[PDB]
Amino acid sequence: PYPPLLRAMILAQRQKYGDTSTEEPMLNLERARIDPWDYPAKLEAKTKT
Amino acid sequence: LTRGLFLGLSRQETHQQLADKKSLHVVEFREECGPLPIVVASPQGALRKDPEPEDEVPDITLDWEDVKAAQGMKRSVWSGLKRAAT
Amino acid sequence: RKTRHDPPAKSKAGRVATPPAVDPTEFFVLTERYRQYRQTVRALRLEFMSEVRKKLHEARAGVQAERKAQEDAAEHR
Amino acid sequence: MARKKVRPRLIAELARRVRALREQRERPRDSQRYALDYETMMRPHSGNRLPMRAW
Amino acid sequence: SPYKDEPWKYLDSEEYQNRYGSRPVWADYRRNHKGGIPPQRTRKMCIRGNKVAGNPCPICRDQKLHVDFRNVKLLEQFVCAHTGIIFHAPYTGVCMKQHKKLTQAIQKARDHGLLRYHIPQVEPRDLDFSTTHGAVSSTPPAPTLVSGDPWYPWYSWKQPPERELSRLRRLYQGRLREESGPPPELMPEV
Amino acid sequence: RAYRGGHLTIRLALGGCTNRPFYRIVAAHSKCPRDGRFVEQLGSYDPLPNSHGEKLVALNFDRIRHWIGCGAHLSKPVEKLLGLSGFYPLHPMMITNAERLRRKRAREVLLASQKTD
Amino acid sequence: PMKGRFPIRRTLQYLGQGDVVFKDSVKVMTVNYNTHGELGEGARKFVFFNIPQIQYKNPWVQITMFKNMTPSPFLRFYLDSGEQVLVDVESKSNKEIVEHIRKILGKNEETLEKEEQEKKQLSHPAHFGPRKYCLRECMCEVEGQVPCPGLVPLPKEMTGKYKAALKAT
Amino acid sequence: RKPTFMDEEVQNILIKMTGLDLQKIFKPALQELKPPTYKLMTQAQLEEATKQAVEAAKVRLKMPPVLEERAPINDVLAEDKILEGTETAKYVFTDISYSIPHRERFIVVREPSGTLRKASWEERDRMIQVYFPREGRRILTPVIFKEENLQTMYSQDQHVDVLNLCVAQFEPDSAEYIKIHHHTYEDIDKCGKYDLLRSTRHFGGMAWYFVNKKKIDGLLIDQIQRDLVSDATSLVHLYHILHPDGQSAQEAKKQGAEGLHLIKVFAKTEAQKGAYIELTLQAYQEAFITHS
RNA sequence: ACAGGUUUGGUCCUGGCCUUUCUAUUAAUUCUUAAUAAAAUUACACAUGCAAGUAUCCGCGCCCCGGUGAGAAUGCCCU
RNA sequence: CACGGGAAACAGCAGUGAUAAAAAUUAAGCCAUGAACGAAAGUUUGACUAAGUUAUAUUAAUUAGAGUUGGUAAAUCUCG
Ligand SMILES: [Mg+2]
Ligand SMILES: [Mg+2]
Ligand SMILES: [Mg+2]
Ligand SMILES: [Mg+2]
Ligand SMILES: [Mg+2]
Ligand SMILES: [Mg+2]
Ligand SMILES: [Mg+2]
Ligand SMILES: [Mg+2]
Ligand SMILES: [Mg+2]
Ligand SMILES: [Mg+2]
Ligand SMILES: [Mg+2]
Ligand SMILES: [Mg+2]
Ligand SMILES: [Mg+2]
Ligand SMILES: [Mg+2]
Ligand SMILES: [Mg+2]
Ligand SMILES: [Mg+2]
Ligand SMILES: [Mg+2]
Ligand SMILES: [Zn+2]
Ligand SMILES: [Zn+2]
Repeated sequence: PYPPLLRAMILAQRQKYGDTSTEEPMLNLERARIDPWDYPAKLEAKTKT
Repeated sequence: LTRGLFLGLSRQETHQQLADKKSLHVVEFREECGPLPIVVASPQGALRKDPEPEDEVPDITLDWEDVKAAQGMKRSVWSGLKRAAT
Repeated sequence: RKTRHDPPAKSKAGRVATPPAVDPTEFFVLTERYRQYRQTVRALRLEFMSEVRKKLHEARAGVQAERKAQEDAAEHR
Repeated sequence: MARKKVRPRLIAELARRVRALREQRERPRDSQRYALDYETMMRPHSGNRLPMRAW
Repeated sequence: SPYKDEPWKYLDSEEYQNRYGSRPVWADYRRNHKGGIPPQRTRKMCIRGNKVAGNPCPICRDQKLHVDFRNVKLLEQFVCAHTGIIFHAPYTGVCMKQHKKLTQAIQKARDHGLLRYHIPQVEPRDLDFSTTHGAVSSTPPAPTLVSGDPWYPWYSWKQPPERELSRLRRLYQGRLREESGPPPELMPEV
Repeated sequence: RAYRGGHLTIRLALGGCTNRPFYRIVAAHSKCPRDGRFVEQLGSYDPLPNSHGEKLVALNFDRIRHWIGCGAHLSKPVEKLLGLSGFYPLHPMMITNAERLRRKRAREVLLASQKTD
Repeated sequence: PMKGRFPIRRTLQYLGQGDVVFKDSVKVMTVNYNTHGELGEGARKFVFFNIPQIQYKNPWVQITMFKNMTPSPFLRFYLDSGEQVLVDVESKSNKEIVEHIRKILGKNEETLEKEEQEKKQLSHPAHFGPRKYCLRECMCEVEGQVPCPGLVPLPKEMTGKYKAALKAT
Repeated sequence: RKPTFMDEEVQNILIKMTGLDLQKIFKPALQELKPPTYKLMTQAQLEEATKQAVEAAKVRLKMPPVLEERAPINDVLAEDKILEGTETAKYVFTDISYSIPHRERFIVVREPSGTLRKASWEERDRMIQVYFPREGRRILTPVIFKEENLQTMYSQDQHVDVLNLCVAQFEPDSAEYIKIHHHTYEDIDKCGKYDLLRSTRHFGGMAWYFVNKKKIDGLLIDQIQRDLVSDATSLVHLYHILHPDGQSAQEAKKQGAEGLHLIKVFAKTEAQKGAYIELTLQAYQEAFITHS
């Protein structure tokens, strides 16, 4: 779920533009993956791209 | 000072006098009354049908004191002072 | 505050920090709470970075930006 | 910034060079660096003490 | 003073009318001072305890004058007729104490509408009034709420696996504290 | 002024007068002084409950998420505020402190009925 | 201001009230006029009256005059693109020149109002701070809130002194 | 298609019944004065200036909207039982963004009970005032609108000023705005004081009120004794529009009533006082016909 | 500045000085209690104490905050 | 400027000598904000918070003393 107010803002925001769909707004955690602190960091200097 | 003053005040030109020499309506715009055109004086006799020449930029003698006042360049500590009633 | 070159106190010398008592239950519960919470907020944060991508691209190279450009060029000529 | 009379500080450069050099030349062998006194739990090199939880 | 509760009375009395005429109360009073230009704020207060100081104010020389929000006939004298602004203390010559008293009084008075002032015409606050938008209008309650569950799974306290608890116990050993159970559901008072 | 490092942050500036605190929610560089220079003002928070028993918080949501979207960092109390508002999930520490508070009330309840005996 | 021929044109007001605002394409405006001839008249009054107004509103645009080079009065506009606008002002009035220039490269009143609208959304009403930038300083001064103790001294309980002297005992 | 206050028909009828009195519209105001300005005009330029002034006075006359009352807001966005005893007060969160319309801002409230709800109406308006102050509004509701002070102000006949305070202070769809406008109208009706609102921008208000409450008596009588019958007939016309099916409006369709006769129709069928109406219509008709 | 005092036996003009206003430091004389704000001779020399740590070792922090106005016509605004 | 050289540094908080017409505590806390570090509970912080001192300024009342009285400029009598 989106957090309570943010969900409301999104709902109302799409009512305003004429989108009627009542499908619940969902927050996608696929890219929110983080390694536990135990995971060792690379000492190698970063190549800038 | 008092000679000068009386001379000055004596030489005032009334709104009726002005109305008559220009032959127009002299109309007074109050700020508190908005755009509403109060007609102060009307030219007894025959009014002109001729508008006044519109001078884009007027040539008038200006006093550097009044201009300095208008633009907020008068900073004297003596001017704002609160005084007793008239 | 002190400086890199300002020698530490004589009293603080033989002292190193003393860590708090750990309540295992509450502590575990808490660690989970933090992991979840941070996940959620990481998501949200990405959501907003995207919003900024959009708004920037749209007010730069978007429709009405181009409309303005063309119209102004044409008016000019 | 630029003011027409600005002085040419030379030693600013000299100290940079010399410091970088004395850094590379005196650069510590990690043998002595992480060396540890097991009684006091204290590094000789850095004068640092180790955290209670790691003892 | 006999008036008190009915201050306005003294303004319609014959001794007032006799004393002040139709001029304002302060019209005949003149402040004494060191040069051409008076000091920029008036004397602080002209009565300290029992001692009435020197040449007293318009307001404090006549004790039958009462400053309330109620007598408009008195307060009116301290406002400009045309400009509807309150005179500064030097203009009139009242002492700072009574000038502040007056200012507050004229305020209360205007606030009970007993005294006239300028109420501008203002537009409405809103351009277009529509109670349609989500902000003002009811939302379709989230599926979490309808059930009665915590908005997220982890707001609720969930008992940990025993292997994990023992694992912690190994990690922090000797630095340990008393394990705590479930939190009490509702919180009682004293 | 030019700094070595440090990040953009959303924190509370403390304005106020002795015993009457007030806060300006602010996006500032990290290394600059608390009450000092800032990048943009975001909101305000008044801790003292007013005539109606309300603490007033103001949040410019649009700009807040603009900056979060540039990777600004939040202070623990700003986190707590947003969470309270419902713009962020509750901060775990709010929940935990709530629980601790509950257990204190419990042990004082029991201690009360133990002393009454 | 007394000295001068038309003193009103040295006033801040007069300078303000001229309306021309170049587009941002305009860098240099060059006036070329004559000191004599009847035809040249308008151009001269332009240099005498409006050039001050113009310049004041376009402080970054180089304006440059040349006298008695060409037999005829004209303006030249140098743009950023390299483009060069040439405006023949001959028997044209002072006013006509200003209007025609405002038409070619001006800014529509729409444009100007949008710009000033973007500048007036810069100082937000709900902020707090120094009188210079904000409507209010403390929140001590909003009606329902708690007042600056420098005005209305606090109830002894809210004082930190009292709290401390309580926890001590 | 029930007629509304903004319908061009009703707008034109009310604009007309209002009337343009350029001396009352533009009246000396108590603000700080600056010295007057003088220009010399033809008869022509004077007529032009007067017409511009009139167009300005139209804008000064633009009617404050009338709305029915707004619905109470009750919405809970969330319940966190966990937060329950943690705070003694309520947090109130106001979105402040410069772009957003004030009817679309989010105003949220964390209670001590833990529930996160939308703010009530009054809270909402008070809040918007705090962060987006606009002159004429006090955050705390001013003393003047209590019944006592109001009565005092009616007795000094300030009714115009009351209405203006009210338009500044409250919101047109609010409970108080409506309460005070109706109580005021009620008082100008009890006292026959209608002319106080005549060239005011507030005239159509008591028009539309008196039409819908079905008291046209006082306003008809007044309008006729002022020797304005074009307005009295515009008024009964309006009454007919907003009550298409009713005995007066129907009988005016049957008898094919001309304006004066229209007022007679209404006098017969509906109006609560027909005696005063018929008598005043009598006096007006006869006296006017013999005088002119 | 709404101005005032003062040149001469006297009048006018010109022209300075001073008064009247407002703030801050210091001093003298007086001084009851609260609250709030502010705290300032010194880039002269400094006794003593404290002002930078955290952290399962690495690391990361350590004139950043805070101080001061010595120097420099420095510089403001803007690329 | 700081490789070097004089030489041994409070222009951090308090303090102190000298010097000047110029005079705040060798104080309590990290409870709030900020900062550092920590995955975290958290620890540290003379930043700061709450206090101490002072008629420097405002305000409130419990507090009466100072200056002046030829003119400018409010106000005087008798002695020496
Ligand atoms: Mg270390
Ligand atoms: Mg302070
Ligand atoms: Mg002489
Ligand atoms: Mg002499
Ligand atoms: Mg002189
Ligand atoms: Mg002293
Ligand atoms: Mg500094
Ligand atoms: Mg020099
Ligand atoms: Mg050096
Ligand atoms: Mg020191
Ligand atoms: Mg140091
Ligand atoms: Mg000393
Ligand atoms: Mg001092
Ligand atoms: Mg001493
Ligand atoms: Mg802290
Ligand atoms: Mg902490
Ligand atoms: Mg300490
Ligand atoms: Zn007095
Ligand atoms: Zn304050």
